[PDB]
Amino acid sequence: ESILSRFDADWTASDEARREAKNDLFFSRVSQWDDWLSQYTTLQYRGQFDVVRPVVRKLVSEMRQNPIDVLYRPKDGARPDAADVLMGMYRTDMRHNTAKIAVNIAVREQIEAGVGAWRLVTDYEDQSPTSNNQVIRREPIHSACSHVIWDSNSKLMDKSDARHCTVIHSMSQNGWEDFAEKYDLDADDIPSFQNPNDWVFPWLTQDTIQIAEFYEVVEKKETAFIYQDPVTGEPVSYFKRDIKDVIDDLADSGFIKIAERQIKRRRVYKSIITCTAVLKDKQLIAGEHIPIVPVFGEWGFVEDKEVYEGVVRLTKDGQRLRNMIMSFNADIVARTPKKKPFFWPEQIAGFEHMYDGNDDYPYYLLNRTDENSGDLPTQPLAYYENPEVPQANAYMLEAATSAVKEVATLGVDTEAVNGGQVAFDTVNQLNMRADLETYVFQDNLATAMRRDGEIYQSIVNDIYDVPRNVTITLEDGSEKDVQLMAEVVDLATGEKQVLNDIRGRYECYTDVGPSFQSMKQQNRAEILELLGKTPQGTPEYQLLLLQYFTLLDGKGVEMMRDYANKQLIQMGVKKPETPEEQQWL
Amino acid sequence: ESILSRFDADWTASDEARREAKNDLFFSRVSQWDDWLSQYTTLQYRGQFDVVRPVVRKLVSEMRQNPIDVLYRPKDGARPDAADVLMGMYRTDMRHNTAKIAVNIAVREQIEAGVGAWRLVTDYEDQSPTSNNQVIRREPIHSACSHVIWDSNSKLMDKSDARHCTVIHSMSQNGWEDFAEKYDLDADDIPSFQNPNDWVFPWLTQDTIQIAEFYEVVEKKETAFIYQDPVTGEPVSYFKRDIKDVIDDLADSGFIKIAERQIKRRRVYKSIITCTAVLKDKQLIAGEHIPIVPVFGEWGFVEDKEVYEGVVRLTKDGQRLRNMIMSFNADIVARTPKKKPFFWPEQIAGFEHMYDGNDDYPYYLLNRTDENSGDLPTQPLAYYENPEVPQANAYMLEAATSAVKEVATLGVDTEAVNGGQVAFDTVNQLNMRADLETYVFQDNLATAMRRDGEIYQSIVNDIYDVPRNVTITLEDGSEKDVQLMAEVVDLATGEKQVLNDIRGRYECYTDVGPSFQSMKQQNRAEILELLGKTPQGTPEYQLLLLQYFTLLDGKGVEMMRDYANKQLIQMGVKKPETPEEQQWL
Repeated sequence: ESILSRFDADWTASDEARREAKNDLFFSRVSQWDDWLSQYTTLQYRGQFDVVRPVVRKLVSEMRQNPIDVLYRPKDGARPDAADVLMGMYRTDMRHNTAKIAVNIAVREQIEAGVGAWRLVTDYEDQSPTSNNQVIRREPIHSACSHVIWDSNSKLMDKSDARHCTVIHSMSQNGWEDFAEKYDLDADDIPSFQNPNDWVFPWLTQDTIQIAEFYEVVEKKETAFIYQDPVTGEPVSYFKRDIKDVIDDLADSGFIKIAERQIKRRRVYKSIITCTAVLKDKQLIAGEHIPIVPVFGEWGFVEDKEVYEGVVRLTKDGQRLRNMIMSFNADIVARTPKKKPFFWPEQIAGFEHMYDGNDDYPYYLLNRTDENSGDLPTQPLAYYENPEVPQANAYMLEAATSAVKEVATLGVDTEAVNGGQVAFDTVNQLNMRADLETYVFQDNLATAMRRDGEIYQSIVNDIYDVPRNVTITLEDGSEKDVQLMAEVVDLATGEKQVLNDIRGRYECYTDVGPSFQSMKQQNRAEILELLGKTPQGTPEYQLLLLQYFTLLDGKGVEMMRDYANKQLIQMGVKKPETPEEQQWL
Repeated sequence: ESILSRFDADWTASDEARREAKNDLFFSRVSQWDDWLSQYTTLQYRGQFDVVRPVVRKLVSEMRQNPIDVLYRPKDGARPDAADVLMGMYRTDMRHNTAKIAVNIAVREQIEAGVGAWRLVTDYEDQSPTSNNQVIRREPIHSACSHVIWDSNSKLMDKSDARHCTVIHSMSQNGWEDFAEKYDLDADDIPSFQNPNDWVFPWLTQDTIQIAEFYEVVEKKETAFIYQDPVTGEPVSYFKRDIKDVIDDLADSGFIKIAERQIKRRRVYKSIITCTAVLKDKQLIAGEHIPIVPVFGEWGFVEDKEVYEGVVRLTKDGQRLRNMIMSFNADIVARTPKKKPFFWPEQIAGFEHMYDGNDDYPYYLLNRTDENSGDLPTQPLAYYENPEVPQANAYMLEAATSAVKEVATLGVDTEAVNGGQVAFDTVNQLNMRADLETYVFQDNLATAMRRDGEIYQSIVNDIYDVPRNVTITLEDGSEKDVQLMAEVVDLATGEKQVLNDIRGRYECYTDVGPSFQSMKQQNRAEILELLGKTPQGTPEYQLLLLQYFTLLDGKGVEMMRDYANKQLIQMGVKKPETPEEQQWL
């Protein structure tokens, strides 16, 4: 069934769906509103309970340190001379960026429930083409992952992995009426599902017009240097091994290629997991590049239904001990006192004057000639009831509240001293490394100064073979001024998309780890905490006046370059960026 | 049972593991969700009661204190100038933080679950089979949990024994195919292992077809070069060692070989464990090569079934009576019979509209008489509504709260030094010491800078044989372009793979160590407490400029990268290279 496949492949947990996420879904429920499900006659005035919130309100507020500022530390093994563009990465493309808060939108729902990922609009945009200018983006939305069921891998993904599998949302709107610029043929497809509801409740939208987007699903690509069985053409290979150690060169006894193998494999059938209809051909961006990534979740499991591990569910029924004040004064208070002083109001039923409190004072109802017993009293004194034995209820609430002040203890310090980093920071630190992509493996976009010259001038290079003599002008500069004398040699460096095998392009990436950043991030921050760091003395009178800035270099900070231009050469300077001048007089 | 052989080792107890399996899943389940164990008479609303959590917050604590970075200082066996050649390995080493974070749940395995599983790449280099020269680091995996039990030895983790005993992957679905890299066709192996048949029959999930990966039985290997002169002349040597002094000179007796042994592996054609099928052959080179090394916990051994690190405290009675203080507390609230004063409050016969939620007030008809009797007054209200009050339980849970204060005492610490050190430290760091792994080399064939001049066996030593005069370099020159003009230079020693018998010709082994190594501590103390170690002086005007600099490469230090080694004038010796820079200084 290769053609109709990928239906029911989600079959893992759905047989018990009568129960399903009922136990696991309450994080979006218990967050507010109401408690009872099982029992009967939980009624009257309810919905005040809540009050569990603040425990996690400390866990949301760490966002201040979430940035962890670090920018593209180069290496010395790549070419730093190509760094001219690097200094503008955060600048010349995306500069004012709101999405830094969009990380946090995921940060809360994280501890609230699983954290997903959502749709993208291509960052390759607009008009008036320009220089290199690449950085990618993703903006997390709120939830709509609720009944989404995934079985694929769901641990951690650094590299290629599964491409893209399943995206489903129930009763969103978004890009529906925005179809204008994509395809626009019919779009009446709209699969049928059982929409989440329990019993009668029809409050939601019963319109469907659903949308789902898939690419390539749970299969990968492998090549790995194929050489095989050299007789009679070898139909249907369907084989490979690795085992690198054996051979030297088999050319006389075997295969020769002198190239890489060929392309346009009809790509393995997929069908978008549907039994009805489809078209779905050649939706493709550049190469196989697809810069959209799903986000993980923190769930342990043994049985095929992954059970949460959570905080607020600890004390749920444990602190129903609070509702026992609600089970008395709000419920069984119906025992209401109805206090009657009973001694000599004859029979209790008089005219309405009694409880209306009119200005006529005398309350006398009483006259006595009573039943015949004689020489004996009767004592009504006790009357009705009381509040309930106020002892045994004391420690219950105290234990609940104690377990609550436990969750306020996390990485507790006096202050500072290698501060409060915790598990949730280590796991939540970078979606920048889920956004790690800047052509990091898939290389496409490049500077190409003016369209990289489009490599049409090569032949001209050979005009200079003229036999006569080799020499050039007199002393180097005279009128110099504008840049001139471009001759050099055959092609200097490479401009392409990833250039496949040869890697000189991998350098600048994140230092994540301790807060230490290699060059002088804290340089003058020494003074805020304690004192007594930076040495000083005469031999440092060279660069301590200059290079002691923590501010990097601005255009008014260019004074860094005034004293090192010329005179101090005998000490070696740094020989800074500026190519042209190297002279003063 | 035909030639089943070693299988009796790994079958062990598939069924009768009831006792040691049941608790084995117990300590994991009793944390988060429910405990239903032994006693009879279950009741209604249950499963929300945990109170095993706080101590685990005691257990996570400070665990991350152990980066212990180390750089550049192994045991020096050769010239340090390799900084420009091989050390690019170490210079791309820094790329990897990556899946370290994944240990968050992997170290959570220490207190409950079994052997922490760590499996690195299946074969050589995986993707990008080109110049790479990179390092060893880790990407943990989830599953060894419920059914894993190892019964053979149960002593030492470094395993001076057969190395890895057993590999078990079970109760997973997505984990069918890690094997798609090579042949990939379905429905071959289908091994059948024990199943979680628990007690009740239905088992809504039928999943079967467990898989396990494994190789050798009674593996016998070493190099085996020996001396013998029994002059009994038989094959199948059956003597493995030199019992007396031999190697020195046997010449007069005989035994002139100048060769090692030529080994095609003998072993046995039944490899590892066979129920029905068989797997693979034609692989090995040169022994060792098990780069996947799962991470282990701490176990001392007493007798037979061993209890490793105890989890938490007293839990069994204290917390199950926290659940048995729930025996009757709110359960007697339903046993409150709207306790009514008696002697004609009794309303049974009447108009019930008093109970409608609005009051509508008193019951006015009371009158009495009997035959000739005599009677006495009664006390209507007096009874026992007073319960059994947790007077004792208050200081039972508060004194037990002082016990939880006692488990809050670990590794007494204030600030700065004097941390929380315990044995768990040294066991996990013990797991990280054996993790050197591939830092140096992994022995198959060439990973090499330059080997004897491009595989050519002839001319690299042939340059100095030119007739007439062979003289040192002379005669002026202006611009030398690339240096290393060759006259008397030659090659010697050896360039090959595996190094044969000799080890220890190279610099690198594990350089990590105690709490104090880091980047540079030795010259940096200071910010810990109370400033500097060094005075100032007139002859001292050199003054530590070779020392006080702190960390690796930094932007402020650029004077050191070159000119601080360039200036020594009258002496002129700093870690000398001097191919180029200075002439007449």
